[PDB]
Amino acid sequence: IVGGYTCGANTVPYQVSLNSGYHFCGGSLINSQWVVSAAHCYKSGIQVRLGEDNINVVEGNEQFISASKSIVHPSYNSNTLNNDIMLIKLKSAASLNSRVASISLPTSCASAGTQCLISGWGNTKSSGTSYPDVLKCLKAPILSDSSCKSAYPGQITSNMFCAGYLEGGKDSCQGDSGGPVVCSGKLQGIVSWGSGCAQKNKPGVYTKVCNYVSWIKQTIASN
Ligand SMILES: N=C(N)NCCCC(=O)O
Ligand SMILES: [Ca+2]
Repeated sequence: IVGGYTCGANTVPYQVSLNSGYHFCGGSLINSQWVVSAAHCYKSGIQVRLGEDNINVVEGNEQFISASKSIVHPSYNSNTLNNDIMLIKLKSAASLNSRVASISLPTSCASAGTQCLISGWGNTKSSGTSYPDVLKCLKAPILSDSSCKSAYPGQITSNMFCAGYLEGGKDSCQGDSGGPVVCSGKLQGIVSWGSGCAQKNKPGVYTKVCNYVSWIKQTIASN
């Protein structure tokens, strides 16, 4: 997260870190045994780390649970990043509490102008490189589909939206991949792609989660 702020320990209780020896992606806890992330975060040997603030220090609220299975969206295209969404099932149910909690799926899509909370452990620099240990947060509005399409000609599908600031300075970044965009208590987005971070006229692009709720629910019901 570039140009954001320190969230505060466990203030984003649905935020997960996906770990394969090291943090490599974010994710969102959606019930006691399932996490939503980006398909571009797919790999084998994932351990889901819940209740994290400082990802390099055991602080006392963590739950580490290995993934039993991952399900990349059936129509995920890694070249275009269309349908950039994946479900991860935990080997055991997380113990839900005030600091480890699921985030509600939307029943309605969000409109341009609505304010959202974007979070992660990604790069905090737009030019250089610095990775934070504690969770970073950014409040950002959803941008109009027309401004999103104008920013990235030929690249924005109906399964994507832009959020952030066309003036630059404030954005998600490398390592925030797969993490949440939460608006009015609903998971509306997944950190998907961009062109660098926090650059003028190049806001972050996010998977449009409301398009996938039916798939998420039916997948959970049979797995
Ligand atoms: N680039 C932005 N704005 N956000 C992060 C997307 C994932 C990435 O670039 O590695
Ligand atoms: Ca920790």
